[PDB]
Amino acid sequence: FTRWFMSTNHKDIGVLYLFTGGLVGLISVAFTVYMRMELMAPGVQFMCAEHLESGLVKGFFQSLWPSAVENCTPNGHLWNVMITGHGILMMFFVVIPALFGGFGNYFMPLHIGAPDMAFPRMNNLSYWLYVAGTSLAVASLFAPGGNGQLGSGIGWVLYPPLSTSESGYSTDLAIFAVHLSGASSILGAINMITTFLNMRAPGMTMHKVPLFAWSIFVTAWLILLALPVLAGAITMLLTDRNFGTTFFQPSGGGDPVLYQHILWFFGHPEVYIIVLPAFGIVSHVIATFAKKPIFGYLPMVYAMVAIGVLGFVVWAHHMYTAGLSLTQQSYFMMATMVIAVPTGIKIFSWIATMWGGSIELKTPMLWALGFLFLFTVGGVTGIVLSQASVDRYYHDTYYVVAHFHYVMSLGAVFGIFAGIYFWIGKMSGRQYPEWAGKLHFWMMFVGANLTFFPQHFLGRQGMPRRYIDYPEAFATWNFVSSLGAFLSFASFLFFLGVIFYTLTRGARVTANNYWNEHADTLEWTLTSPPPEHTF
Amino acid sequence: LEIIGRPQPGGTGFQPSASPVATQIHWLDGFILVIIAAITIFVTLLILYAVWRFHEKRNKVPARFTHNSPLEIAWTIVPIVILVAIGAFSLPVLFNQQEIPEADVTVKVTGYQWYWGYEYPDEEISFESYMIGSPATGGDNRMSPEVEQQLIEAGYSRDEFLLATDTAMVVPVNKTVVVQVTGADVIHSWTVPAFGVKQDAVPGRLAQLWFRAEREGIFFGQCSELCGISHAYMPITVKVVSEEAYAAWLEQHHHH
Ligand code: HEA
Ligand code: HEA
Ligand SMILES: CCCCCCCCCCO[C@@H]1O[C@H](CO)[C@@H](O[C@H]2O[C@H](CO)[C@@H](O)[C@H](O)[C@H]2O)[C@H](O)[C@H]1O
Ligand SMILES: CCCCCCCCCCO[C@@H]1O[C@H](CO)[C@@H](O[C@H]2O[C@H](CO)[C@@H](O)[C@H](O)[C@H]2O)[C@H](O)[C@H]1O
Ligand SMILES: CCCCCCCCCCO[C@@H]1O[C@H](CO)[C@@H](O[C@H]2O[C@H](CO)[C@@H](O)[C@H](O)[C@H]2O)[C@H](O)[C@H]1O
Ligand SMILES: CCCCCCCCCCO[C@@H]1O[C@H](CO)[C@@H](O[C@H]2O[C@H](CO)[C@@H](O)[C@H](O)[C@H]2O)[C@H](O)[C@H]1O
Ligand SMILES: CCCCCCCCCCCCC
Ligand SMILES: CCCCCCCCCCCCC
Ligand SMILES: CCCCCCCCCCCCC
Ligand SMILES: CCCCCCCCCCCCC
Ligand SMILES: [C-]#N
Ligand SMILES: [Ca+2]
Ligand SMILES: [Cu+]
Ligand SMILES: [Cu+]
Ligand SMILES: [Cu+]
Ligand SMILES: [Mg+2]
Repeated sequence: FTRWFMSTNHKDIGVLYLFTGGLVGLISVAFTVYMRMELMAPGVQFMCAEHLESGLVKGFFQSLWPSAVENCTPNGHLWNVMITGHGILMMFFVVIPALFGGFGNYFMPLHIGAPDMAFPRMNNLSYWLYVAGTSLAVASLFAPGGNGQLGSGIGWVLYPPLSTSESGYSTDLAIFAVHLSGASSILGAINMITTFLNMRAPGMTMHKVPLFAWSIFVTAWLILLALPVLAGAITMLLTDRNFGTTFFQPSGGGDPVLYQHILWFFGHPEVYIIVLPAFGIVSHVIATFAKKPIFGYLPMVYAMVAIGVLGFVVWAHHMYTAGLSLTQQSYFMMATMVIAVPTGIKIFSWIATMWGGSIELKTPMLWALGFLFLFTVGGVTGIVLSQASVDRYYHDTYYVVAHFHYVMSLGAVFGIFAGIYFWIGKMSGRQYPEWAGKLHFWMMFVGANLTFFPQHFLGRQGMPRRYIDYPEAFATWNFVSSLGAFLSFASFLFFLGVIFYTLTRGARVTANNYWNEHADTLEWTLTSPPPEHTF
Repeated sequence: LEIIGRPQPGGTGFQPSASPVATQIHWLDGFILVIIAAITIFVTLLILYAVWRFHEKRNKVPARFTHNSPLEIAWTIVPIVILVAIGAFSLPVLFNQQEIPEADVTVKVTGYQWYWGYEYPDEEISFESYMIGSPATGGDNRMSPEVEQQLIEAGYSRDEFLLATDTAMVVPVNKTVVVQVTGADVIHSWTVPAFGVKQDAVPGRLAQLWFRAEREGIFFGQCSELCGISHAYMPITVKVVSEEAYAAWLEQHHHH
């Protein structure tokens, strides 16, 4: 069972990515629980400087039990390290590896009738680069870092001069981690594009390719343009830190705002890279359980292409308060409102797909419907934020945090769960228990809404991002948000129990297609699991 | 002075407006809010209706349509109309916000790790502003009896902890204040929610914002760009006073 990691088959690589993404996901979710423990009440109770005088293990366990304020010297560095860790793990080492590396590798070749990826050995390498990057990200947490402590307290986007002046080498390890992630993603994208263009089945014209395979294809192009740009941005940070350059240091004639343009030029594409495969999954799931073909197949493809292209010309709406001129702010505002149209429209197409159908409310369909609701709630607050005059107030507040957790974080997560319940029988030969799938859905759906909806109120009341502690007036909604996070975490632990149950003693799958005739793509014509060598 | 620019317990709305710019933000947001609440309720009711009406027990044979040109035209144009309308109200407000008028009062603000420095170039006044309870005032960024005592002595209460600073930026009511913002070491961000202003304090750059306060009182902001260990601990206090009280404060700083 170590011939798992040396496998070159797309299905085995898909499975490794999914399991690895889930495990890193658990670590990063655990960070958010600790984060929400500290945010549950005003005053610092958990992240005490006193815990540093113990061991790494002894310090760990002491930090999980609350202290009186009088016994807790606030340690802002720990807060900053945790949230940076949370953001970096999620954005580089969790959701893209699960969606693109996992479901992408497993299902795209199956959907287009390809026997495997163009470069199977390169696919295996992409996985190991992901793992090495993850290891470096995690190592950075325990490496000499800022303020004479361990880890980098610099935010997931690494703004200089803060990132360039952080002491120790924790930050250099983090930069190396991101280089390795980017390399993994680029190798993946090269494979996906070559396979999609060269290795389709005879008869499989481009207008006959399933939407999920299209979503992976568009995503792959975004990676090839965006990730090299990120690689430049962070190498420039690495040279400012270690090799005497002054790209972002005013004393040498640099401009920190330059880094922001380069970072966000990657950074916007990044969020569409995250959500595009979830779009693919939602389309397949809704068509299956509505028993009805996808409404407007070609508009769906074209919307994804348009979003992919326009996603490269909106980056500076992440910079409205950074010192952009009135003209720049106005342009990026216009461009942002434009990309909103084909994005928000997809919600109407998914509703139209349901309309007039014969709806079965099985677990995967529940995740997909939850997705529609959450993506709408997140999308509309994006609309608010696009207006630069109003972003003046909301920027760097919890209102932004609420926006992206709804639209992106939960969007990607609901897509992941939709895929897992949809496909676990096909991948494993074992079926999940239906009542547990539904219980998971409802705990998660209630918990996620309790977590993030009150953050809108926090933002409107002016609560800033990246704060270990907050004025007493923010107490009520922080408390509610934290209870929601604890409920969500309970749902995720239940989920892991469900997966364990399913894989060890779940009902044997006997059918090639255990759903219905309207799951009409090629994986449903294969066995469950499919043969080692398909097509 | 009345404490006006602050969060309130269990609050769900904006902080009170004390400038014409803040007022425009409240109105524009309220306008967009109506629209987005409509969109959200609409989409939610559609999903819920569709699931009730077309459940497999109620609709046993599914339809097969994948097109509806009139509907697809309607649902494309309507979003476009909504956004053009928002932009029509929104762009003038942005222009008002970002076009820097002639200053009655000029303050240059510099962000440091972890405090703000204020300079009044016309008045040759400069000073630094630390959180009450920061190491500068003898604390370590937490509440304590000593910290509560200092808050009280400065004209505040225990409830203003994390917001109140040892010195305030003082300005006259109904006057155009132009603030020039830069950073000394890393990027910080200077803001006052009640004024509807925020501007990153970037090392090597000087950026400008303006406000005109429409009532007297005390208004707080908090550093809005992560800048290291005490990011959570370097707030902003602005006191808006009468022209005469402002003059009196100016004279208190004059060295003979
Ligand atoms: C899934 C990824 C994703 C998506 C799809 C979106 C969607 C949108 N986002 Fe978001 N956003 C993020 C992920 C995403 N966002 C992240 C991660 C950040 C912050 C990162 C960080 O700082 O750490 C961010 C931050 C962010 C900012 C910067 C805020 C700040 O830091 O101050 C802005 C400003 O313009 C913005 C705007 C928008 C808009 C207008 C949309 C629109 O495209 C949404 C489209 C609208 C809907 C889906 C609503 C439903 C609409 C309909 C049903 C019909 C259509 C009708 C109309 C358009 C009127 N977002
Ligand atoms: C996809 C991305 C993603 C996801 C899933 C999450 C998930 C969560 N986030 Fe995260 N968040 C970010 C991306 C994400 N976050 C980013 C980029 C930032 C900014 C960091 C910075 O400031 O620099 C941030 C910041 C951030 C903050 C603000 C920190 C601050 O400003 O100080 C908070 C506050 O509560 C928060 C909370 C949570 C919680 C409670 C969860 C979850 O606990 C919600 C509940 C969800 C689950 C329990 C499901 C988890 C499932 C998976 C992750 C899938 C695993 C994979 C498989 C199963 C195959 N996050
Ligand atoms: C299934 C997933 C579950 C995840 C784990 C969730 C566990 C969270 C329990 C935290 O325990 C509480 O922490 C508060 C601190 O936030 C304490 O507040 C009290 O005590 C503090 C001192 O420790 C004071 O400063 C506070 O004001 C006062 O309200 C309170 O007593 C204590 O019970
Ligand atoms: C830290 C994580 C938090 C965990 C919290 C979760 C609590 C779990 C509740 C367990 O109770 C279960 O309820 C199911 C639902 O009633 C029962 O299924 C029963 O009922 C179903 C009908 O609803 C049938 O489909 C099943 O076959 C039948 O076993 C099941 O036996 C029973 O054990
Ligand atoms: C922190 C981790 C929390 C733990 C999470 C564990 C979740 C997974 C539990 C699965 O529960 C099983 O569901 C089956 C399917 O519903 C039940 O089969 C029951 O129902 C079948 C279908 O009717 C019958 O054929 C079976 O004999 C009958 O036992 C079975 O009893 C029940 O135990
Ligand atoms: C912005 C809001 C978004 C919400 C989306 C949900 C609304 C979806 C409504 C779909 O409307 C249906 O479209 C069909 C196709 O256009 C029509 O079928 C008509 O046309 C078919 C041919 O395509 C024929 O088979 C039928 O007999 C004939 O009734 C049908 O009448 C009409 O009710
Ligand atoms: C007097 C102490 C109050 C008890 C609070 C219990 C804290 C429980 C924290 C455990 C969380 C582990 C993840
Ligand atoms: C936005 C989430 C929508 C989910 C709707 C669920 C309807 C209730 C299901 C009742 C159980 C009958 C199968
Ligand atoms: C097939 C059995 C249906 C199981 C549905 C479970 C509903 C549980 C809702 C609980 C809400 C969690 C907060
Ligand atoms: C559709 C999601 C919008 C989230 C914003 C909620 C704000 C409601 C509070 C308004 C209170 C103003 C007095
Ligand atoms: C979103 N950007
Ligand atoms: Ca706390
Ligand atoms: Cu963006
Ligand atoms: Cu700061
Ligand atoms: Cu700061
Ligand atoms: Mg900022």
